[PDB]
Amino acid sequence: KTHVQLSLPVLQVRDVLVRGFGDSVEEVLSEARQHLKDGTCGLVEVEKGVLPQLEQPYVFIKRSDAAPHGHVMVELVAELEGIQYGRSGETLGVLVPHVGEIPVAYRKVLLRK
Repeated sequence: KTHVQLSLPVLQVRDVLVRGFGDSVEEVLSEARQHLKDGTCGLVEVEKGVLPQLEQPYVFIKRSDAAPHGHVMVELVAELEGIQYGRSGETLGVLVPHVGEIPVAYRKVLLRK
């Protein structure tokens, strides 16, 4: 399928144990997609002081359209040293590995895969 319904656990930035997906734009997009498929991906909501506590390159989920079955359609955009790789809508948050942190909420997304 071109899209997959996922329910992403929303993590507090200070709980996150693995603060990014890797060392290059291509690697972090690759690893983010793998962890989304494997159910091992968390979401951190972006606010003042969040991104400097995570590791670049960043992987965002961004709204791709204006929401089937409650799932916002999203796609992945990476960021490294202020340059973004991809073009999309509003940020829903920054993706990180999930290694068993307790979430505060879930974000229902339809991921363009």
